[PDB]
Amino acid sequence: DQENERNISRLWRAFRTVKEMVKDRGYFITQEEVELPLEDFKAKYCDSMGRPQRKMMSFQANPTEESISKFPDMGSLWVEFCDEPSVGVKTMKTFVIHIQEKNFQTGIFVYQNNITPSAMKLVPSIPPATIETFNEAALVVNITHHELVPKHIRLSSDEKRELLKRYRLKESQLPRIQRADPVALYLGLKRGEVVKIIRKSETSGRYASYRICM
Amino acid sequence: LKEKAIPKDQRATTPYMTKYERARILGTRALQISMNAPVFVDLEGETDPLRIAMKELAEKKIPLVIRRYLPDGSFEDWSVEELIVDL
Repeated sequence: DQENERNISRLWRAFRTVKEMVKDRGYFITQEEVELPLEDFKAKYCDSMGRPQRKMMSFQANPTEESISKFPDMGSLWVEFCDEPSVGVKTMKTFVIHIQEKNFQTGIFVYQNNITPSAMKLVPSIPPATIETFNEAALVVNITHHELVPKHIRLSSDEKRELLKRYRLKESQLPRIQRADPVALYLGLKRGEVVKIIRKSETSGRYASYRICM
Repeated sequence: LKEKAIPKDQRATTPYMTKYERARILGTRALQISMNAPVFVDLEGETDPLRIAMKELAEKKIPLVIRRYLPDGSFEDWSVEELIVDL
């Protein structure tokens, strides 16, 4: 048993949150894909004896039929987990070119301990495609599930335009959300993107606020 | 600009008069009445400019209009005559 059993549990918990997040972004992920049991996880990604093989875990996801009517340009996403605790430029470049070749819109790199600054240079190097760096440890718990975390909804160019029109607003006037805000990161919010937040109220039943990204 | 004035059709502020609009109409009218302005209501023996103004408001014979400013600077004009006075 020892602590490899806990490390696997932790990884599996984090993998669920990646799948949850990817589905929540507007991608095609089944509930079954999320609700994958721990024994079924070890079955799929554990080598010669039972050690986690993160190289395999890496997966592509495509936008749901609904996501393309609201966001037509939103393309396919690539998610990559690394078996090395430290992610070097020699293993990072391999991923960067994969996004360039398969004409991917977005690419999420799930790293264990660190991504070297030499490797980090490569993140904005291949636009229009955007790259996300996520620490495995942060993903163990899906923060969006918390009691205090309300539902944040990404608004389309048209949806946002309408918001500003209907309240006679300048973007500056809208309440803000930092580009590094945990929920902003989860939804893969870019600058300017507006999020509609729906919270329950003790005054009205339900209240909707909006937060513009920074 | 005069894109500032919101038209009569498609107007959206309360069709009711605010506590402030009432206080300012009564004050304004009482001030005007007090400094010998023509009174549009028959004072049935009335003498306090506020009491005269209140009678004016009660008969909707106040010839003022409230210019309601929106945060962008636009506005809806509402007549004292047309505003509902629940209060």
